[PDB]
Amino acid sequence: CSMAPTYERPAAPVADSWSLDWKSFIVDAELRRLVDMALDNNRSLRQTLLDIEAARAQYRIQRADRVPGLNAAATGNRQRQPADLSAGNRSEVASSYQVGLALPEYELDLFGRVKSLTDAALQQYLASEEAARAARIALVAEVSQAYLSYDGALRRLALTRQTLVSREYSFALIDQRRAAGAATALDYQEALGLVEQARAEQERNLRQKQQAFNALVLLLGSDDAAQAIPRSPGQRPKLLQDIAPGTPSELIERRPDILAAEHRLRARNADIGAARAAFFPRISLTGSFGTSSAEMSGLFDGGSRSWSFLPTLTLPIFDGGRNRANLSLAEARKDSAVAAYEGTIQTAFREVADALAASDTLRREEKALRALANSSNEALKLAKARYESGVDNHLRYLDAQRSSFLNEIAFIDGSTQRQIALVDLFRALG
Amino acid sequence: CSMAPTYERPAAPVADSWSGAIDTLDWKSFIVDAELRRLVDMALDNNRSLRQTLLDIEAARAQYRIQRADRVPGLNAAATGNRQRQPADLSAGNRSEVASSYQVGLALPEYELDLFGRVKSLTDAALQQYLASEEAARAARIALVAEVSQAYLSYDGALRRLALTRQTLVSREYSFALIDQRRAAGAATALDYQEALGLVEQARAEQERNLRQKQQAFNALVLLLGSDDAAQAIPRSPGQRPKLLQDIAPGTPSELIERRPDILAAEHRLRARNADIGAARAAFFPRISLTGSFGTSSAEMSGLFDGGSRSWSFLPTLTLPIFDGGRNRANLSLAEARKDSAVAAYEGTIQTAFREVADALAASDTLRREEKALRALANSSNEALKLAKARYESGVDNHLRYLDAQRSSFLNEIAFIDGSTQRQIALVDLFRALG
Amino acid sequence: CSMAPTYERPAAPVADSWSGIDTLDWKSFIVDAELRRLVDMALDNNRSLRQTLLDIEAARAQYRIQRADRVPGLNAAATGNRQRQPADLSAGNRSEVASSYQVGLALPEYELDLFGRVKSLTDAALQQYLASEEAARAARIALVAEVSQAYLSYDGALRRLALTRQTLVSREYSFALIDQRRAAGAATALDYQEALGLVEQARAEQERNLRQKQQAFNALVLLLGSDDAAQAIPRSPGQRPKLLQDIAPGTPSELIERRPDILAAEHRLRARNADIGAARAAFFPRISLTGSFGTSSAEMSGLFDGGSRSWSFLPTLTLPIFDGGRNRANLSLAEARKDSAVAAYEGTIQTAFREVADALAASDTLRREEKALRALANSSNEALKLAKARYESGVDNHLRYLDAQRSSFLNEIAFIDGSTQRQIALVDLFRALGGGWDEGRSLVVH
Repeated sequence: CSMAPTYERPAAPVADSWSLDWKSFIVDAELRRLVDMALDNNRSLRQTLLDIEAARAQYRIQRADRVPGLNAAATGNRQRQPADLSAGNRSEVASSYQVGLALPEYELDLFGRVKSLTDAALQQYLASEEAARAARIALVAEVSQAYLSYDGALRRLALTRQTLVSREYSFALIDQRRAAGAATALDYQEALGLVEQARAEQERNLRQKQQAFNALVLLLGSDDAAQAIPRSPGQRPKLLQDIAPGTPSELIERRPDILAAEHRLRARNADIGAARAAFFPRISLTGSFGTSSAEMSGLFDGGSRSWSFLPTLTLPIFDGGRNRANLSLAEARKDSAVAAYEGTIQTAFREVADALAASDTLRREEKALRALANSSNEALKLAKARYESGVDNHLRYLDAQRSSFLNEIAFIDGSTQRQIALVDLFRALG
Repeated sequence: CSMAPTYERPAAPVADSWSGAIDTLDWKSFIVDAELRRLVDMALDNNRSLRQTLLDIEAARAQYRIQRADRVPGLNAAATGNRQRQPADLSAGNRSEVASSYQVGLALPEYELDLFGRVKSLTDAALQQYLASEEAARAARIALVAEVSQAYLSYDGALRRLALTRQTLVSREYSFALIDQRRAAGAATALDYQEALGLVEQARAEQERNLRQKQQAFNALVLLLGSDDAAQAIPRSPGQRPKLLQDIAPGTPSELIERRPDILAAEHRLRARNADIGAARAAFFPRISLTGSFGTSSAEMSGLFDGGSRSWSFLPTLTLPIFDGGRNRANLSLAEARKDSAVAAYEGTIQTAFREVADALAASDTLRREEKALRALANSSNEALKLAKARYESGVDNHLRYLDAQRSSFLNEIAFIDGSTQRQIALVDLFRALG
Repeated sequence: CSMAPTYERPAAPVADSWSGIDTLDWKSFIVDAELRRLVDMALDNNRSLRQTLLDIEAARAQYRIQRADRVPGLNAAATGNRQRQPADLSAGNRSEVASSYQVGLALPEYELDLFGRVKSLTDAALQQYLASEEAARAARIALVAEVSQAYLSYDGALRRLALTRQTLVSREYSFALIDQRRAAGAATALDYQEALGLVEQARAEQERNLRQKQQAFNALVLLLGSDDAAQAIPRSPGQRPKLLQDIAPGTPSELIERRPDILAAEHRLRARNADIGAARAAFFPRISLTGSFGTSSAEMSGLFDGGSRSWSFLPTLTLPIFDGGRNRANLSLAEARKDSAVAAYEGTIQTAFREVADALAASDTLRREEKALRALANSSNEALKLAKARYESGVDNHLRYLDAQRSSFLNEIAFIDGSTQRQIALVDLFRALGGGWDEGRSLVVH
């Protein structure tokens, strides 16, 4: 028999609608190379891989209880008792030695208490493997995001460097106009403030670059992970621009997070089955089988055979209210596993909805960012010539140089924000 | 005879009052917005994080009942058989004897008589942990009331910014069409068209930003509500700005000590450790263990229920340790160290509550003044843009004044929404911090 | 005789250098006398530190508990047993009600660890408390750093406030000139609105700076964790730089030996190497012995009497031929757990490398960024004076003056932010490095 209830999956509390391989997804040959390195060597994932080895050993520990064992023991008992207590009526020293095999307390499994406990340890083992899958998904997504940011930094640094040489050469022209006398002093300072902006932004971009590089070196986790990353990155898109979201129902059966959570609920359901079997009578066997003697010299002799066999049944009648508390505790734990499962679904529903809302917005933004960057860069060139001729003051040209630079960086930003939100979608689906 | 120390509440390590510029009110009294109350009620009834915290109250009660069950004697029905081959030298018969012994009846598992208050201490400890969980749930409740209000205002802000960004986009494209017709004729220069073009392209990108924000804020607000019926519950119209009471009197910190759940839970977790000392104390003293059986027994099975076959056993056992390996002392050291850690915790949560209320107080009077400044700033920019258009229509001034005046009128109007939003979120933070 | 394998330090999983502290302690590192006083104050009365210190005294106790199991105990005891039995079961062949009593010293359940399982469990608990020490060293260094940062943020906010107020008063004077000119008809209504805008920007900025100051203050009060901490925080900026600007990082091989995080993990690893020795010891047989000494009698009166002296002595040996695969599974679990601790030890060093790396990169780039930001600041301030003269002549429209005022104020804030952020990066570097040699022995006070 087994008192564990029948497991029914709780109805997905999310709405029915929203408003596949990692190598297949990650097209870039080097990024995929990097993810393979990280997947092989990342130490946080390695801990989660050894978590499942522990969880397997716990099931193996519980499985051991279902089978009866066999132990070779030797037990001497020597004691001086009073005259008063013994049948002899004169105070005596009694000795008794035993050797041979013995059966440690073995539970007959009529109500499936141990069966149920062994089942729970399986479900947490399986929930550990689903957690290791979730971490694997999370690692690949984190390695990619860190490569996209590293790339995005290098695009900013390259832009800033071409912006710096432009403003440095453009400043040299304004300096010698004042040395002549033709240049305003305000114009000279406004051109200087431009050059320093570029130097300060280059420092910011060098920081972002190397902090992204270090984060990558960590996530790879090799001693040679600094060598493995290319200093000059391939500028082609690294991932599939479009992914179909699918039904939320498919997500529930697909995503490791969900599978880890349902398996926890199954373990908790098995736990109920153990609480129920405690109310029912426990039966157990103890056994000893070997050779008993009165002296050390009489144990390796003929006809010294001896055995003990002890079956015992026991049924709790009165507790302090313990078994019903154990039942109430296992049920509360189960109800939490259900709420956990429901909440884990609802979360995953929100994480993909966010990734879709982002991806829809970011495709539509990046077109506005490019066209503004082109509108700014042409307005820069018109305003350049308007100052350079001498029609308008330096301010318009100055303001256009700021706007050009801001808009061109803000594009590099929103392009990288589009590709990262794409991998966030691949993670959130699973 | 409970050996737990007499519990005195640790003195509060915070200021006797709050620095710079009624708190008996209900959260429904605090939240004037009837829509927001409906959303928060739905969150209260359906959220899963709160559900999980309420359910480990249920766990904590059961754990108390398992310790409370240890206090009272129990009774098992039992049936035990024993068979054994005893050899001649140990046996009374002087020949190899096989003896069986089947017995059946009621039995008493090892019962500890609580003279020294050991088990009562453990039971008081488990009770206190249950009362802590009760307060931990009252906290989780308040946390979620705040999180819903913060999420709903953040969402209300995101659509209110979207609403200005689209109206600005329309007037943006309309003013570009006028410069497009002027440039098509050949009067207006290539730059005045290009500057108006880029600026329309910029306002396109900002609308997308605000769209994503409201969608992400919608999603986060849906999860909080945690219901299948959630998307229907949320308004797409922005409610009237006074969604909560603007004026609250925080009172002293000493009033906060008795009100705020986090603290009261931490106090109960302290009381739990005072008890645990009483258990470690009592373990030094003797332990009186009682077992007993009662019913029938025999050598053969058929004569179990037989006349004059009554067989019982009554075993009291007393044990007191002279020496171990300093374990009982090591166990009292542990319990005293954990008591102290609970005092530090209790005090550490009060200090933390202090910071939180103090931040909320500072934020709320700075954002009041900042809001007035930002509203006045945006209005000067808005009228400065009116005057920059007059200068452009007259032709007396360049496009660049008219460009700066609409960038800065747009940024200042965005910043005012952010500033108005941030203030009322701080009133929620002040409600959250006071408990 | 402990059968656990010989402990060997895992080779460092990162390169031998950083692409381009022993002597330095926190009191040497922090130059400002006022900040030193703040750090001292938090170290005494910080409650999160206090908790991690009491976690050591708890871990010591649990080491003392496992030690206890290693030596034999002895205890006094009084055992009564009254029992009825029928004739068919009694050896006397009659309705017998026999009683017995015992009083005296009992030795319970002592285990001779010939194969050494209990010593290994004692080693595990020893290392756990040695990790608990290192853990609190980290938490203390982290406290130093956190108070330092919170003060540096506090300092910075007072500077932004000072500027904002200076800026603000200039804007109030400038506007009063234009309010008069627009009253006279000498300035345009658009110039008057722009000037009013400038005033409000700085007014709103004042309020932002005040919150920033007060929240950083409230954080400091918390970290100090004292009733009288608020009085101990300086109300005015520290005149000069408050830390040493140039810290030499040393190798990563040195960081392994110094940094608390790494050593905490190392002790935990060594604790799991012991738990393997305990699982290996489970395969060999368990020798348990029990004994008694005292007086026993049939009736309660006869207890303490001549010829009542009774003793008990029973040693058991227990070897399992079959388990259920449990002793194998325990060993597999002990190997798994040890392997996770080794990976944790590696991951800690790797994570320390990233934090150090990020911190030097931050320090060096912010050095140069600050110089550039200083150069940009006073460029925009000189151009402010020129644009002011150019506007006041009537030569230019207001926009050039207005834009210079905006740019100067925004660049001067940006310098304060950048400068304070460099100092916060110097603190982040100190933490990531993890202090000099054996920075703290506040931990071992018992």
